[PDB]
Amino acid sequence: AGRQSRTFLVDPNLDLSIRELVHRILPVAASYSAVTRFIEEKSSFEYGQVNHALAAAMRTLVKEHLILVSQLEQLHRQGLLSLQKLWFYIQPAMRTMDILASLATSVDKGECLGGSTLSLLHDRSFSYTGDSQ
Amino acid sequence: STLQQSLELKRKMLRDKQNKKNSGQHLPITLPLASQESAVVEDLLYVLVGVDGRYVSAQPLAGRQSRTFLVDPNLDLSIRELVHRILPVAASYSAVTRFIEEKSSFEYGQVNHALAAAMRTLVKEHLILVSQLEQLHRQGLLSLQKLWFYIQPAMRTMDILASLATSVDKGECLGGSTLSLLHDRSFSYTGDSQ
Amino acid sequence: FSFGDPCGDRFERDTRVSLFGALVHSRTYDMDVRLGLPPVPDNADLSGLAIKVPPSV
Amino acid sequence: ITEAALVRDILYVFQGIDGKNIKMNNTENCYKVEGKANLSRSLRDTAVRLSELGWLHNKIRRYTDQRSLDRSFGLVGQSFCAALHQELREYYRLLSVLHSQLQLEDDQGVNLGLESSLTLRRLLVWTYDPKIRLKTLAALVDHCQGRKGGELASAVHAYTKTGDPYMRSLVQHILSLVSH
Repeated sequence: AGRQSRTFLVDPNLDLSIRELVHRILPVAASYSAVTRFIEEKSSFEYGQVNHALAAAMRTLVKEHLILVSQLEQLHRQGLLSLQKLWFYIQPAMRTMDILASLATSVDKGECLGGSTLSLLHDRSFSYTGDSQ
Repeated sequence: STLQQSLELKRKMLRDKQNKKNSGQHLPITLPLASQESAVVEDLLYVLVGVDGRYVSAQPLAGRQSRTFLVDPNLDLSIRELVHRILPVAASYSAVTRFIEEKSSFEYGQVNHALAAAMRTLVKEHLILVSQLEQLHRQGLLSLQKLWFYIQPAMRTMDILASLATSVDKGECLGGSTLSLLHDRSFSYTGDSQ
Repeated sequence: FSFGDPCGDRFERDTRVSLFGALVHSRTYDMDVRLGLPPVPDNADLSGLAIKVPPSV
Repeated sequence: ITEAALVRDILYVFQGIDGKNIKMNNTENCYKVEGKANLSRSLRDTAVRLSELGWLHNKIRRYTDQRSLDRSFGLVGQSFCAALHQELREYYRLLSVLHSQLQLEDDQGVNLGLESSLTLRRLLVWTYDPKIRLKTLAALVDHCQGRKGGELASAVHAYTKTGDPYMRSLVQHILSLVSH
């Protein structure tokens, strides 16, 4: 509904602990979906070279995310993936995707373009002064 | 509990050491015999962790004393006496663990904290041993006589540790007084290589 | 997006192999290790249980 | 109540989730075992010991959520929150490793009375040092509560003098990260 994060319906008959873990992980998937939507929309030639390049970088990171997800899928297919192992492995990935999505949402709210977009990027880079990654 | 005395020792050591430490580092801020044996094993594995068992329950600790236990009167007199002989080790372990966990705080200073930490590490090793004995019981490999034999050295170690803990607690030894007490205890253990 | 490998800092390395200090007497880099404790020594029924002194090295 | 069910509940509590038989008592800010008679008093105490870890986890997560939203914490405050989150990530990795070990124990199905078997007592032993670590971290959070900037730096400098060598190393690493 609108420029909101994607919401999910979970089967109510799931274990409460399982349901809570799902609700804890789902924020990462919502951020991923929002980031992918932003990347796919702002990837139009109409977005100018700066926004296009930003979208391309986001696409590269999404590809890396997909690779990771495929390896986790393999582990599950290998039966080597536990729910806690998945949560642990995605927690840093979840945070990375959430940071990227927050930046995307801030750029979108500011409709930053060209030099204003570059200024916003600089300010965001200062905003991550405490987060080396 | 020894934990409360050790935490108080930590606070005292922090104040005295801050005045002593010109170094500007602030401290951080009807039962079958086999079934009776199984129940006593369960209680001891709980007692080894300081938890009351179903048939053997701990009495409240009066002062800096070893923890006392209430045992079901319907236990075998020989079994009850063996339990009371072994329970001193678990009581010493519980008191030592409380003291170790409290006085390992930075407020007790690195010397008292390290002493408590070493006690905690040895208590951890004791807990590992107790868990292995619990596994043997679950494996059926733990007999009452084997348990008594295996705990006899453990009983002596826990008794020595409890005597040291009680001496430190009675003396409120801190820093150089604690180091003096440690030296005197090391001379006191001239006959005990361990 | 990963918990960075604790190859650099000795404290981080020990934290990883100790699982943030959870491990007492073991260190491991393998995530698939089955955690075991040391077996009960054979002389425990003969000699009692001695307090294991950590080696000075 | 099966021991495996208690293990599951404890793993949920480590994630801050109420188990089937162990639920968080908000009045005690700890997971409480449901009053069903068949829980051993020893088992209850072990559950309480694990819920102390869950209480610390929940406190840490509350702190992280409280400070991640505060832009006013400044760069130093953000760095402190980042250090706390990094330590929380390490803790969650450790918890995941423990969970994977529990899953391995569930998958093997055998109550092997070997000294290597993951018992609730053995689990408590393996998490005792982690429990002490988490207790230290929670005490540090409490002492640094409400401090920012130079007050946070002063709290960090005070924390470097800890007597516990593991705590001392951890606090030194945290001090270096916050000072960066």
